[PDB]
Amino acid sequence: PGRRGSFVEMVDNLRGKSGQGYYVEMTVGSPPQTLNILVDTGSSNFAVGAAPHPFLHRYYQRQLSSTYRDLRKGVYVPYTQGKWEGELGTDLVSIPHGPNVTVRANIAAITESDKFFINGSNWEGILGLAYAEIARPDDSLEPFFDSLVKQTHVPNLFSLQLCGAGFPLNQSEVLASVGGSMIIGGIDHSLYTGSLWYTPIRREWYYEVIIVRVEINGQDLKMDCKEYNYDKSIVDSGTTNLRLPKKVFEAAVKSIKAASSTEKFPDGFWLGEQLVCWQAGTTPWNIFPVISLYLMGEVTNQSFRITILPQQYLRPVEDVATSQDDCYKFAISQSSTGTVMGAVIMEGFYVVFDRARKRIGFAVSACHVHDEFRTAAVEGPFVTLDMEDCGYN
Ligand SMILES: CCCCNC(=O)[C@@H]1C[C@H]1[C@]12COC[C@H]1CSC(N)=N2
Repeated sequence: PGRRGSFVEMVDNLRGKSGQGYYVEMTVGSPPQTLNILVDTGSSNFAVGAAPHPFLHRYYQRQLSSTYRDLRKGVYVPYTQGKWEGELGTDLVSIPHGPNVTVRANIAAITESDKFFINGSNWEGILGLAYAEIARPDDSLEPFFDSLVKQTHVPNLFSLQLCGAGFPLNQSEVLASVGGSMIIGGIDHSLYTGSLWYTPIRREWYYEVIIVRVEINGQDLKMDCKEYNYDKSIVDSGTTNLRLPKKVFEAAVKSIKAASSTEKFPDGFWLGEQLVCWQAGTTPWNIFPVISLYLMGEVTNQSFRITILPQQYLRPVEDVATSQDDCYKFAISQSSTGTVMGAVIMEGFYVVFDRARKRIGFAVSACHVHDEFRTAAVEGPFVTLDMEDCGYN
């Protein structure tokens, strides 16, 4: 049967890019205040700018909302690279290009921040879509999606199609361009090709999954599979890169260098710091390998694989000079906090966060960037033993 798209109201409701994030329009308060909000599957707080900042064009004004409720509690949120503090409260929240519902949700009103708001990102707050376990200050602060499901008939599922352009966009071009879809409460069949394959959510905190095998151009990286999930593996729309645990990063980079060895790249490129450029149109995609991550399947002793191209893991960037060159950064980098399947990975795939069934679905995205010779893939099944042993305790 031909694929029908059943959620037209929500298709094309995202804007942005992998480097700065993908965001959805939301409203907060009465009367509604419109804000652009980062879609973040790697955290669990709804947190919005609530005071002037050089990089905010607008912010939540609690004093103008008749429905604002003060929870009389502060929150201090330090990250590795950035921090903010704010004040907890609740208010009525809607998503204009979303389900036609309004819910009362927790909001962290951000009053001070450092290196959080990004100059030119276009978003004024973040929607943490992960579970209560990792909410701040503690798990009693109900996340947005939990509130939405509890207060409405919206099914306990959302799905994300993040659409990378495959070339740079400036702030203006991001504003004018569609960057993908967040389908709240369903799966839109127009957004993917081939089959959806599902991996279990190992535990409801992050969206944690288990990787059971890694290949570079079909060659097994051949590490003990626990290494791939040390100390966890998560799916995170709020991280740019594919991040890999240090030892896995070292082994993968060695293999990717060997596969691409017909051209020598400087250390700064492999470290994700320095851009590389080619004359317009001549990017040598074919010298770079595909990367396959095998995920635990839902059936005992079965796995499936997702395969990405260099069109996913090479992130388009503007030249530091003035040129018509096509330039990129290497968007795989090291982690000391486990594997992070970030935006550049998610751009390959339609990703179904099936909370109801405690599983994450992957299918090839209808908007993934590719060439005439190769496409991203989602394929299975494979016979794979002892997959639970790949999980780190
Ligand atoms: C692709 C977007 C790039 C910029 N990302 C952010 O600003 C993320 C909103 C933060 C946080 C909020 O908790 C930690 C912090 C870093 S990792 C994460 N998933 N979320």
